[PDB]
Amino acid sequence: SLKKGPFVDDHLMKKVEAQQGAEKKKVIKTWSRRSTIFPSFVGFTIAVYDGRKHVPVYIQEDMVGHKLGEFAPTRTYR
Amino acid sequence: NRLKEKYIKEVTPSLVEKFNYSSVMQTPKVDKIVINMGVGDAVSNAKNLDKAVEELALITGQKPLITKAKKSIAGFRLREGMPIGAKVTLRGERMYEFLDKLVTVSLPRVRDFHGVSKKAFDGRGNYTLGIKEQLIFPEVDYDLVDKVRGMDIVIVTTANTDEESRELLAQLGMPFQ
Amino acid sequence: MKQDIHPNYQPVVFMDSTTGFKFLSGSTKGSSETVEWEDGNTYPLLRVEVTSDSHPFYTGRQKFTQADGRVDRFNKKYGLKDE
Amino acid sequence: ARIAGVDIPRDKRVVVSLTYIYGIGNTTAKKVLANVGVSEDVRVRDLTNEQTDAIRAEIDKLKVEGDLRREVNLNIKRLMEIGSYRGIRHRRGLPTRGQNTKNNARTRKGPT
RNA sequence: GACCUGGGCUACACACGUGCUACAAUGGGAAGUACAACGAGUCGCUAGACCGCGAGGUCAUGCAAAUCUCUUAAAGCUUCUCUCAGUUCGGAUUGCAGGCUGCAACUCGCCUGCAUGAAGCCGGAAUCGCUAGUAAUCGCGGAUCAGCACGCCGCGGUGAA
Repeated sequence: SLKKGPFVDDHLMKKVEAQQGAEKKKVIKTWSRRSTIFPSFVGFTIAVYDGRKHVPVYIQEDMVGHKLGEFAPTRTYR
Repeated sequence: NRLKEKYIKEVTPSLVEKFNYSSVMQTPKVDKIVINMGVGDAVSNAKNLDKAVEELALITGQKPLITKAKKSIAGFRLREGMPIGAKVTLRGERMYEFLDKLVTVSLPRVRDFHGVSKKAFDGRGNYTLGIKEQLIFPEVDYDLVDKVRGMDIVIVTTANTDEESRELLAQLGMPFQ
Repeated sequence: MKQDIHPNYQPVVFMDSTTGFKFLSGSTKGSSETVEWEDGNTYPLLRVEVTSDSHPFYTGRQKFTQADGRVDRFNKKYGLKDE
Repeated sequence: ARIAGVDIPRDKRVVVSLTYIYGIGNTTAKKVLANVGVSEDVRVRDLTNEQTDAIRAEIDKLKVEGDLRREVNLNIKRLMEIGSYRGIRHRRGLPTRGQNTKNNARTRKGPT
């Protein structure tokens, strides 16, 4: 319930932008907690940070609604 | 059907163009399609082939066989005479209608969309282009299929070298990457 | 064809959700709607969602306002808020 | 068999017997009985063929299906097969807001 | 020793202690209809009005207090209802849609609506509290607090063997 639209920080935007007409980069080091996904963020490759490790994951177009917090499982049950 | 018409119209004189054949008999045709549900788990419980044959009977226009063993392997618990897999050959015009289904429907319904891998060489005109899933065909029932195994396809031509088979499959759809 | 022990087949004409290719054969069946003379006089009901042109391996890059349900499920509610 | 889907039984009145299918809570039932102009009728279902066909066609205006079960399955199939972290714990039945369970498995599996 | 970001104390193959809700007919569901006490209030409680299925949204009037609000209390009373079932009992679990404070509800807040509906028909051995406004049942207020209570502290209704 975030009735006034999505929420993505502006200190997430500042790594690269010129990968819009070219083949994208591989390094996206971040914190990857607060920001959700809205369709301008499709098909990148982000090192999602889980408190210890910026774990790399790339994007499908239907991995689209939830935040960057599904893909930082901080439990380590193995 | 479509694909004999393409051979008669466009495929053969373009072959005589791109390789300078001195006679029409030199042109390479297509012969077989071999399909192999390699189960390997009917030895554990025999009701695994009992639905592989059910799926192949829908996919093809035939029934498959049941393959023998010819060996006796200790690791997979094998002896002679063991039901393992199931061939389906294809000849005639059901070659071309099944290839029409392959070009149109099937090959664009797979995740990680790339079409056809370009390295299946074998030097001598045979592109074994396997299938990972089973849900690809239109005749697949979610209310019947459980396991997520896959198929085999052995395209067999009479072409000598793989430069020829690439041009044939380029003139027969086949979305290479 | 060896007798009685081969499965069912009828040369079913295709359709599509978009533009309707009508050329081919099939094996499975249904309730016949357009028995068509220009093709096999059979079922139409193989009505696949895929043209093999809709995928961007043949036609080109056409997905920006691609507007398909689950696509719009995010991109209409805040998608009106997007654009 | 019976009139829509399967098994609309008698011996109970209309808002009671219609609850028995996968897709009717109670608000759907009262709204569908309001869309025709009918009543409880009575404590045994003794409707007429006009009334049964009307309430048969009005349910068809909804998602009331046996594929509504398949609709739930494709919902959770969308859920569990992206990554998915919610699929790992979806099969272990803990909610997406968390419930922090070390003895609340007896709801689903009964680990005792 | 110190500063900051992100995570964790909220895990779960298990065993024990403490509480809440049921296993329905002295009951559930719908309608109409009365009576308390304590305390709190300035960036705090909201009168009225309009709209919404609702969580609520907007304009706004009183209030630094026997005056304005929290706030018209629930069990209560009268009619219908269901007719003994795993049930119009039960209400966990799960998809979808939301509302609110927070810069931000994935890890990890509360609440609403739709769809779902599991165990559970009074619980062995054993063991606990209580001698009358008590036990048993039912609501209400406060502390800490942006937000969050089945816990704690306090009050009042019906009223036993």
